[PDB]
Amino acid sequence: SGVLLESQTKITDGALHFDGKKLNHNTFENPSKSQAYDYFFGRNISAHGDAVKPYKHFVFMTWYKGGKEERNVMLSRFNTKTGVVKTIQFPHRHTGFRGDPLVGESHNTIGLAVSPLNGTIHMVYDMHAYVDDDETGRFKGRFVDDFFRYSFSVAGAADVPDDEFTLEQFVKDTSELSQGADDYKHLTMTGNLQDKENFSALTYPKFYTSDDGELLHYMRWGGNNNGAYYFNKYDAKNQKWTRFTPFNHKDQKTHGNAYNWGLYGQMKYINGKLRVGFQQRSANNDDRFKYQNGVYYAYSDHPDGLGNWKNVDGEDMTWPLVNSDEIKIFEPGDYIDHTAPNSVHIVTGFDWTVTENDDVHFITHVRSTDTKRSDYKEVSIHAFKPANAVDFTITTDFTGADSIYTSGDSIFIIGLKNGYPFVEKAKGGSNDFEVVYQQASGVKFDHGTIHIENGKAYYYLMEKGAGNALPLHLQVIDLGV
Ligand SMILES: [Ca+2]
Ligand SMILES: [Ca+2]
Repeated sequence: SGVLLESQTKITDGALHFDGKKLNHNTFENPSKSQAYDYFFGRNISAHGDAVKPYKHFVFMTWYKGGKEERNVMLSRFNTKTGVVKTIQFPHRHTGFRGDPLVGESHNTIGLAVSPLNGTIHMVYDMHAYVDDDETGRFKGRFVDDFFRYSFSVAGAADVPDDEFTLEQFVKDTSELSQGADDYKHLTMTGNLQDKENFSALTYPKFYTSDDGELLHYMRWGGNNNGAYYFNKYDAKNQKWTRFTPFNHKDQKTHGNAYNWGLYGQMKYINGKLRVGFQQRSANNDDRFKYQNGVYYAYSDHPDGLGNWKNVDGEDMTWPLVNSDEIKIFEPGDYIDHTAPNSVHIVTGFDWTVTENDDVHFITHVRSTDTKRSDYKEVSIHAFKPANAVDFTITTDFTGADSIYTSGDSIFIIGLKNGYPFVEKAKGGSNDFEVVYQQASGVKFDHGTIHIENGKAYYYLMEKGAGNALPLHLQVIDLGV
């Protein structure tokens, strides 16, 4: 298969991880003050999200400093030629669920990008739909002037010698809203506070690099059954970003739709175009879908995504989008025979990709909402349209996965099995997966996050262990393509 482990490097002994108990609506205001670190959603916050990016012979990695009492934003640069790892500790510390640092908040990843055009570094972090509000608000005024958190460096910072890779490469907030001399968090990416409302209430920072070396970024507004993707672009010449522009309208019921809907999926820049693939969550609570339904896909012929959107058949899409029917590919709910209200459960197991040969691939998963019914049904689905085919092949002869990747002529499933990375590989446009790599010895891992580039998988991993300060490792896996 050609798949092999090319390197494994320890990046730190102590990154943040939530080792306490899971809280809920009833218990989150009384978190543990002892050594263990309670959390509200999941345990993962380091080596999680868009936190690993190669750049020339470097790999940059973000993480939160471990120890429940530490939690600083960290940036590490790994020189793959010399083996040196140099780390910058930022003043901002994870602020936790709704701003209480005693409750870990796994949405609040540290997204990362490096511009190949001027060597600037960009980080957006510790965000979950925050806004300006006051003591009576959901956030109790804890994010005033600080609801969007962006740090960035001067030009060329990515390439400085190790001795010079320091917090001094990054630009302080010196605006009228600066919180002090250690404030490295900018409220907008445009450099203009007049835009701050355009940066309000966002979650999930994710960066891409265009084929021309331009950085793209998108985030999600809202969530649940009323959400939207917003994207913007980096102007390297002026060292600032554009305002966010929507893929779809929020509040769709006020823009001409029968219902509001949310989006569960990803925008991705693939094959030289901004594209999107998702399952919707309609606000309709009377149809058969308790949560998500459908598979949806579109791509833009505009270099920055500003219009000229099309569905998989090349038909023009209303933009910003209002009615998801325009770009629907198929209905995974059709693969289970329940029809009563809320009887069909679709949440986990969705992802999509497009290969360099233009094969289109979706994976998803569907089960009965009622796990106790005697006619319980559960299926994983692989839908793919080979490069030259007219229609999608849709099959349940598939074991399911949380992600799908592509490089060269192949698609990949990459994850952990019993704590060890594995790789499954298939030809693009096919369902012929085979396990081609499986680590079998060494320290085991709790979780990780993957970036594909250069025909390699950069697998940024947290080692298994007790406590809330655990080691991080970078594995570089050659995918044999
Ligand atoms: Ca600030
Ligand atoms: Ca529904």
